[PDB]
Formats: sequence, structure tokens, C-alpha cells
Amino acid sequence: SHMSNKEYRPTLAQLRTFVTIAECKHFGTAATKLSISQPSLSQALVALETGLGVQLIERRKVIVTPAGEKLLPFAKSTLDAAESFLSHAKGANGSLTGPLTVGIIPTAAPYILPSMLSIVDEEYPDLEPHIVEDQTKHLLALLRDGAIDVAMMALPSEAPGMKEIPLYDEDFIVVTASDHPFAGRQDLELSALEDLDLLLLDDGHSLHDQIVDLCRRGDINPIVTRASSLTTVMQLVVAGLGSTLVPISAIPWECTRPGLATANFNSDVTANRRIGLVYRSSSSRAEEFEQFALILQRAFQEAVALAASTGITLKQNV
Amino acid sequence: KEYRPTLAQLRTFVTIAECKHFGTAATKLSISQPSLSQALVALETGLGVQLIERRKVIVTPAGEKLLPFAKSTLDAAESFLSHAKGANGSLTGPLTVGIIPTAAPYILPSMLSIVDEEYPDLEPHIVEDQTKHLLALLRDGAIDVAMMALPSEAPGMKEIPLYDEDFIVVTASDHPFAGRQDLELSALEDLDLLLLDDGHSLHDQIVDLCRRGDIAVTRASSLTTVMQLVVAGLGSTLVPISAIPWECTRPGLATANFNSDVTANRRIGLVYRSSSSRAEEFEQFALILQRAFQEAVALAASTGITLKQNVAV
Amino acid sequence: NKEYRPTLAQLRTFVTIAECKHFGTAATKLSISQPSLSQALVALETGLGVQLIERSTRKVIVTPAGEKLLPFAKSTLDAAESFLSHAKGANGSLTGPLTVGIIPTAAPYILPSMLSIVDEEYPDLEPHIVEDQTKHLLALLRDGAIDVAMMALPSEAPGMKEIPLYDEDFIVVTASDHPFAGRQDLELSALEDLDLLLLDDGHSLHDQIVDLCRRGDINPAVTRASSLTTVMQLVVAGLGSTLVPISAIPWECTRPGLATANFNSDVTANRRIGLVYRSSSSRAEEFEQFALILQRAFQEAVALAASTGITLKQN
Amino acid sequence: KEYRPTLAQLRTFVTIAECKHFGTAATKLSISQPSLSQALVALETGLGVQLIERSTRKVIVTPAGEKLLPFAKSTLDAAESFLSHAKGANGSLTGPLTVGIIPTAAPYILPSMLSIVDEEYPDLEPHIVEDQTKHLLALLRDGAIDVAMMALPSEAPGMKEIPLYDEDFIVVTASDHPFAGRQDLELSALEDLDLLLLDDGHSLHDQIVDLCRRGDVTRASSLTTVMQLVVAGLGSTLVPISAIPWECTRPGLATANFNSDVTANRRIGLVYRSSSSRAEEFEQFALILQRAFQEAVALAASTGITLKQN
Ligand code: NA
Repeated sequence: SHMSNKEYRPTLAQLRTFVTIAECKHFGTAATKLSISQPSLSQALVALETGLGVQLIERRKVIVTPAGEKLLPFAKSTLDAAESFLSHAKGANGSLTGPLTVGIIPTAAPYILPSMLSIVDEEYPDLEPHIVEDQTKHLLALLRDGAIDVAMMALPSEAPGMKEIPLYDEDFIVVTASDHPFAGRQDLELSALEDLDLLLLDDGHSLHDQIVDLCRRGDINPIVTRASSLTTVMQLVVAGLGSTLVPISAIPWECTRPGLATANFNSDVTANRRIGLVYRSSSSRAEEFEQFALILQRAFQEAVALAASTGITLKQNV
Repeated sequence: KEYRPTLAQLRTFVTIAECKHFGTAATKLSISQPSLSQALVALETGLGVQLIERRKVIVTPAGEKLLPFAKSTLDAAESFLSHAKGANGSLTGPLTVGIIPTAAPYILPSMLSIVDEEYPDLEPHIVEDQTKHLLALLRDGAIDVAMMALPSEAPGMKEIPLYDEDFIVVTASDHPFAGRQDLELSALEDLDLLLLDDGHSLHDQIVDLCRRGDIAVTRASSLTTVMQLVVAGLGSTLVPISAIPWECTRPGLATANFNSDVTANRRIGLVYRSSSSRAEEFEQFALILQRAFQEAVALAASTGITLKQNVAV
Repeated sequence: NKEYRPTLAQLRTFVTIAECKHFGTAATKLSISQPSLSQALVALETGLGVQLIERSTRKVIVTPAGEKLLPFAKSTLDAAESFLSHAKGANGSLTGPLTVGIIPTAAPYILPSMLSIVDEEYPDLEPHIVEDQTKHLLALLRDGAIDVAMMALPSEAPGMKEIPLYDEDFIVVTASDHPFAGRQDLELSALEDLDLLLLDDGHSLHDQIVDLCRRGDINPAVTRASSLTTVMQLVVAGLGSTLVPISAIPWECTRPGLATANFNSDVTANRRIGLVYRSSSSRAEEFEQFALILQRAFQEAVALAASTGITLKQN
Repeated sequence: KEYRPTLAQLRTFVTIAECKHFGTAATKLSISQPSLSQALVALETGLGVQLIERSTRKVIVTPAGEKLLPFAKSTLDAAESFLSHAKGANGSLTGPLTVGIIPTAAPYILPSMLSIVDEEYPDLEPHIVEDQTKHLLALLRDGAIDVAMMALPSEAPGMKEIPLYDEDFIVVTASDHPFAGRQDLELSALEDLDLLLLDDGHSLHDQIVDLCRRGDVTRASSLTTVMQLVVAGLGSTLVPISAIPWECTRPGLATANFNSDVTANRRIGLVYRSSSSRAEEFEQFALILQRAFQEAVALAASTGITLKQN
């Protein structure tokens, strides 16, 4: 590498050739991957190797040299930085264009995603959404570190550096085995919770805590079976091991399987969660996140309509 | 000459400590409330130690310290009885079963129904949690057995192999692999795989499949969330076949499989502490789980979706 | 019939015969008659449906079935004897088994004094020590596999009670030739000038040092260790600097090639250590007594640190 | 297919943002003003985004340009780092090397390894990851470390193993223990000890358990914690001989050994991906580790404590 060409600067195209060959271990496969001829591929590689004064590949199969193996991570970092520049460029210019990483709590995500993603695909076609489904405490940590842009969770977040956009109040519904005496009742009082063996998600889920708070309002303790997802809880409910409460957006996805019935509290009882969009108060993207909020409010209305389409009677309020 | 506690007295103490109500404790043991109180007071007087204080019943500091010794005695006595009976004793009483989240929802309906009908004195308790947590609960005695993928790679434990469960590829309806039954492992290169996060053994298994085939931001904690992403055209995934009737029938999904010569499956097993003396019972429980899986596989076949074909050796 | 459950008295008879190898000696050992012994044995054999001891002879022969069941009978009797023996102690404070969980960056430094205090002042305590990271200690506490846990507060674990023990200062540790060597007046912003080598992110000490940097770091990695002793070797080799709790000083910071420094009197750079237990426990009073032991043990660990001559943080 | 920026275009953008003038930017890059303008317009057209504004006697970056700048910068910095490392890439054991090491070897081997490296391989930039075996093998599979020092066999398909050395164990007891100072123990002596072990995640745990099987709950994460338990009379243990000067010289401990005919050791090796082309360098690194171990063993011998004879 004293035979280095001093003014020589590698191009991204040359680096792509190197990385591709290192990964494919065949010139022909590498060339087809890059949509170029084998002579073009070899010219790019030889230009790189001559420019650097370092042999990167030993020409029956392609083997990376010791030098090539040591430089491969630096080449990859360059290509990754360039891809990140290009992706960001799509977002810099407009509102809701380019990457947006959205954190969502597990008891909202699967039920809001179909409508949110369909609206985005049709109305914001340059948006590149990335979805991180995780519990609240992890989403707040990812928000603080910048690993996600916004988080959809229950409010209040009680997280000091954050702004909150209220989206909607989502009612709960009681879910029981088909043969349970509350099946189909629409007039329960809060005190009816005393008569249920509640099966709850573990303490890491905000839905656990919300159900426990509901029991408190009614002066009842909510309290060995631990479940990590609503679909597992539904199987336990079908099997007669207990009852639960789910958000109404879950209805079409969780509560239509055979062996379940539903019930609601009366009009005077409040049994809901407040969902909101949370982001770093230092962010300059308030305007975009406010537009995203409108999408989520529309998506929820569609999820609620999907719930009503099942025929399952929903909570009435006032 | 001097006072020696009976097992009956110890059962009364332990049951009261767990139930926190005399009436519930008495019904649990199929005795009257006076009989329960007589046994407890005989124990307390014989020992000269108050174990339970006067509306729910609360264990005293002394009772809390003696509780684990009472439990050990009852557990040793149960083990004597179970070994004397041998094979015919069968499964009775509490059994806490840990199960991984990508098996639990799909195996539970048939396992629980078999147990309810054919082992009516079995009292199953289900802990659905990720593998690392299940192994820690096993080590601390908080669960009895754990259903998970093998190898567990936990020195300290025994493994009963249950079955091999095939994967299936799940794509959007309009994806170009949709419906193919002849994929090679290298086809994984051409998919944007959406995986559960790194805490799930299914993540690691799919990654290993890619490595055998010589092959970051979007992550989910549940298969149902992944299916929504797949329907929306954000990527493809692999699921265990037992998931098919629960996750893969929603509109906008299609399936595909690898060819007959490709192995793309996970080995599920029942894991327990090698210090346990309950091998024979856990072996019977294993048979239940193997039957439950066969029923889950039949449910998958009932959908009409073509399943992986394997060289049947 | 199906409902039969052996009694301890029946098991004692079986085990004693198997061990004494003579029915008369066995009967006298249990202070019962030979007819009573035989009645208990045959009640056991009939209830089980298994012959345990052969029958037409004064010699004792355990059957194959009896030989296989003997160890299970023995375990039961040993567990029952242990219950009875511990009942004598159960009204005593800090008597019998106590399993104590401790975080790895406190355990090795608090244990010598703690264990010596326990040995001298609570001689009927049978301590068992589980050294593990915080998240694992909280899981063991929830499952009942440990009784109490020594870790940094707040635990943020619902269902736990916390007894605050003490605030333990950190100290900055550098290579001998580092320009901060011996300084006692650092500001928090001095952290910007260090290449910090930390334990991996499973350790609460990692997180605490990161939080310290955020305080003073307005707005805004490969080398990692699982133990402070490994970090110290990296520091001696000039690969970076670190912070350790003061109780670590005599064990980690006296090896050749290290120096120390402290932040000035106005800076807070410490961790709060506490004793955590299940709020459902009835043993508050004992755990409170145990807390006093740990507070004394820490004072002794701090005196050991002062004995090295290394200057400690002033507050 | 679609437009991809070149590094040349990014250099032009960044330099204009910094110089605030086209002519000065062009001179900074040793190109003509027309070349500079061509590169900028190609970038702006390719992206569909205006990055620079004419700006009242000087050149200003637009809102879009200001947001894209730091990152154009990241790309250029990554490219410079590639180029700078290329100068070093041909030399053996030069540049970054990330080395994984198991926790019951790391603290005892590192002083000597790091000193040898500092003096004799001054262009090597070591990074050390101390973690348990299973984690080291996962990091090696993902490429997050280059080599791993651990006990053999690794039982990891796709890895190559360079055997380094056999390291003897030594028995550690309280000073007043009846085996204290014995040099003739048989493996069956383990039956008579209350062994205090590291938790299950440590290969030393498993090795001691296997030793007990050949001869036929208090748990800690570090050997230093185990030593405190041993001093307090709660049990005995076994440690690798490289640990002796660091762990076993405190008042209240004594040592013992198995007899000459007994094998009680661990085989340490250097593990790496068998797809690597760096065999020759890793073989040289292995020699460093074998030398480091010899120095650790000499440190153990320097204490005066009697070591296992074979
Ligand atoms: Na005292």
C-alpha cells in the first residue's frame, strides 16, 4: 500500500462491488446482484485494489484476503451511512415522507396497524414506516435514546422530557366463556368485577394496571397463571379458567373465536383507556407528528367500525 | 415420648398458609372447619409455637420460617407414595407448566381439554414466558416443567423430546412466492423477513435457517402483529404450523413451503430439573403434549392450506 | 383402597427395621412393642399394596421393592426431623436459613464483615448467599427463592418493601500516569474527558455511571466487562478510566498501576443501597434487624477503604 | 436503477455548507467552479430537494440542507475511515481486533497479554469483551467479535479452534480446613468438601461438576465472592492456577492439590469463524496468548504456593 495512489478516493460504486463480492463469494452472482457485467465488476474491483495498493479478493471460488476481511466492516459502514443519507432525504423535504419509526404498545398494535398502514400506503406513499411493538417502559427508553420517533401508548406517560398528543378514549369490554352467567349482559356495575376470576397479562403491560385500577374504584382486589398475550388469555377464557377485559379494537381479532361471549358495564360506568402519541419535546417535527395523530384517530374509528361489524354489542356511554 | 407432628397436621398448616381462609382451607382438604382448627391447634400446642394469627388468616414470623420445612416434608411424602404406586398412580394435583409464547396459544386448547376430560384431578397452572425466564423459573422451583425448543443448553436439566414442528412461509397474497411448495433455503435471501424480537427462540431459529442457506428496525413481540405487517406488504415471515388456523387465515395472506428435501422445523421438548424424582409423571405429561400437538396439526390440516412435506424417516 | 396416605409413624417403623436389621431392637428404638411395630409395618404394606420386608423369619430382609422405597422413606423422615428441630428456633430472630441476594458490585466487598457479624451475633442463622444482577434478584424474590435482596434503590418493583441502608460514594479510578491522578476537586464535567470502561448493561453500576454523565453532559463502546477486576486490568493497561463504589477500594484499587480521584464536595456521585423484600412477608422486624447488620458491615468496609490511605469523597 | 448520491457530490455539498461561498468551496476541493456547480445541481436534482440558497451576499443552507448535512458528513467520515484503514490493512496484527474472553480467564491473562501487545504489536488496537461462553459464541457468529478465548471443545459448528494450553486447577479452602496444604488428594476427596461454585452460566461450574462425576443454594457470579465465602468457612472451591495471585493470597485461605496421577485441568483455546481468511494472524495471536499464560503461571509460581505436579 505504498503503491497507493495518493489522490485516489474510492467511490460508493466500488465499495458496493467489493462488499457484494465478499458476501456472494462468486463474481457472476455478484455481478447479477448489481445488474452489471462480469467485466464491469472486475474493472471496479481492480480500480479499487489498484487505487488502494491492497489486494482485497484472491481470484475456483472467491475468497476475501486478510486485508479485505479487515476492511469489509469499514466499507459496510460507508454504504450504510450513504443509505441513511438517501432515506433521510426523502423525509427532509416534506411532511410524512421518509422513515418514521413508530413504537406501539402490544395491546394496541395489531388492532390499529391494518387501518393505519392502509391509510399511509394510499395517502402518504413516500412515508416508510417502521414499527416497534414493545411495552411502555421500553418504548419510553427508545424514545429518549432516539431509536424511535413517536410512541403510541396510554396516557399519562409520566415521562418528563415528552410531549403528548391525546388521540382517543378506547372502551374496554368484558370477555367470558360462552356459558358464563354475564354472557351478553349490557348493564354490569363495577362491582360485578368481584364475581370474575380475572386473567390478566403480567405486570409489564399497561392493560394489567388499568384493569387493576378499575377494580380499585370498585373496592375489589383484582387478585399463578401468567400470560404474555391476549390470544393466550382468550384460550384460557374459552377453557373456563377465567374472564378478562380487552380494548374494543381487539374484538374482531381476539373475541370472535368459538367459545367466547362478551358483556358491558352500564352507561354510567367509565371503563376505558386514554391512548396518545408521545414524542421528545425537543423534536422539531411537532407538525408532522400532529398529522400522524390524525391518521391514528382515523385508524381507530375504522377499527371501532370493524368491531361494530362483528355484531358484538359495544359499550354505550351517556 | 415427646410430640411429633403428623403429615395431616402439616397439610393443614400449609393449606391454611396458602388459602388465607379457614373455610377455603377446610374445603380444599375435604374436612370440616372444626377438624381443621383441631389439627392446627394440636400442631401449635405440640410445637409451643404460634404459626397462624387470628378477617383473613395471616402466617406469623415463625410460621413463615417453618412453612418451607413443612412443604419439604409433604413433598418427600408425596414422592414416596408416587414411587410406591409406580406407573398406575397417574397425574393428580398441581402442575405448573411453563410454555414458550409461540407454542402456548396453539397447544393449550387441546392440552387443556385432554387434561380436563382424562386427568380430572390434575390442576394445571400455565406460565407463558420466554425461554430464558422459563429456565430460571425451573432452576428456582417456581415451575415444574417447561415446554420449549431443544436443545435447552441448560446443564442441570433433563429433556424429553416431544415432536418436530414444521415451519411454513407466510407472505402477502400478491407476493411472487405465494403458494410455492418447492422453495430452497436460498429463497430466504429474496424475502424481507419480519421477525419477532431477539427474546423469542423463533427469531433465532429463523436466523439459523438463513445461515444454513448461506444468507433491522421493524420488530414485533407477537405473531399476530407480524401478520398485520405481512398483509400490509412490509415483509414475509415463517411461523410454526400449529399457528396456521389462528394467525394465517386472515384476508391478504398466502403461504408457501420449502421442498421435501429441506428441513425447516423446530424440535419441541419438555424440560425439567434432573434432580427431580418425578420423571415418570413428567413422561406421562409428555404423552399428553404429544397428543395435543397432533390435534393442533390436524386443525392446521383442516384449513386446506398445503403443509410442508418431509421425507418420512 | 385408593385413599391411603402413609403416616410418618409407619415410615419410622419401616426405616428403623431396615437400619437396625432386628425387629426387637427396632421396636425398642421407637419405644413401642413388637406387636405395635408389626401392626404399623403391615398397615404400610397393605396400604401401599407392596411387601417391604420378608415375613417368616426373625432375620430382617428388605424386599427389592423395600430397597427401592427406603431412600424416599428416609427423605421424608429427615424432612420431618428438620421441621421439628427448627421449630425450637422459629420464635428467635434471625435464626435458621436466610437466603440473601446481593448485587455483584456490592457482594464481595460487604460479605466479609457481614458474615463475621452474623457468625458472632446470630450464631443460629444459616446464611445462603446468591450473588446475581438486580433483575434476577427481583425475580428470585417474587418466586420466593430468596428472602431478601441487597441492591440499589429504587427497585421499581411492585409488591416489594425497601429498607434504605446507606449512600455509597463512587470514586474515579485511572491509570497511575493519568492527569486526574490524586485530584479531589473534580467537577461532573470531568467525565467528558474520560474514556469510561463500564461493566455491561446488565449491571446497575453501568446505568448509574451513564446517568451521572447525563446530568453533566448537556444534550448528548466495544470494550465491556462482566467484573470490576477485569475493568481494573484494562485501566492499568491505559485503555480507559472508570468509577467504582468506595467499598471496592481495598479489593480492586490497590493493585499496582492505578490512581484515584474524587469529585468536589458539592457534587453528588453515589448510589443508594437498600434491602428489598416481599411486602407480603410478616418478617419486617427480622429484616429490619438484618438491615442494621448490613449498615454496620458497610461502615467496616468503609473503614477498610480508609485503611488503605486512599482519600475518599467528602460531602 | 434510481439515483444514488456519489461521495463527490456529498463533498461538494458539505464544503459549500462550510465555506459559505462557491468559489472558496471549489478552491477547497481543487476543482473548478463549474465542476462544483454541476455536482451540486446533480445532487439536488437527483434528490428532488434544494439544499443551498443564494442567500444575501453569501450562501446559506436551506432547512432541508441543514437537516441532511450531519449525515452527508457521517458518510464522508465513514469513507475517510475506510481509506485510512486501508494503509494498515496488509500488516499482520495491525488495526482493530476484538477479543472475547471468558470471565474466569480474562482478569488473569489480560495484564500480560495487553503488555505484550503494547510493546511488540504497537499498531494492534485491542478491544476486549469479557462474557460467558454462550454469549461469546453468539457474538462470533454475528461478527461482533473476531476471536474468543474459552475452554475447549467449543462444540460450535462453523468454528475453528486453536488449542492454547492446559491450565491446572487448585483446591482452595479455609485456613483451618483439614485438607489445607495437602498435595496428594484423590478426586474422591471432592465428596468431603462443601463445594461453592460459580452459577451455571460459567464453564468453570460445569468443569468442577464433571470432576466430581469422575470421582464418583449459595451461588456466586465471581471468584472473588467465592473466596469471601471460603474465608468465612461456608465451603471450599477450585480455581484455575492463573487466578492464584489475584484471588488466593488473602489471609484466611489455604490451598491443596490432587496427586500427580490425577488430571484436573481445563483446555483453553482460541476460537474463530472457520470462514475467516485470517488464520495466519489468529495463529500469531494464539502465540501471544500462550506467552501471556506462561507469564500468569510464573506469577502463580512466584507466590511460593505449591502448584499441581503432573
Ligand atoms: Na445483635
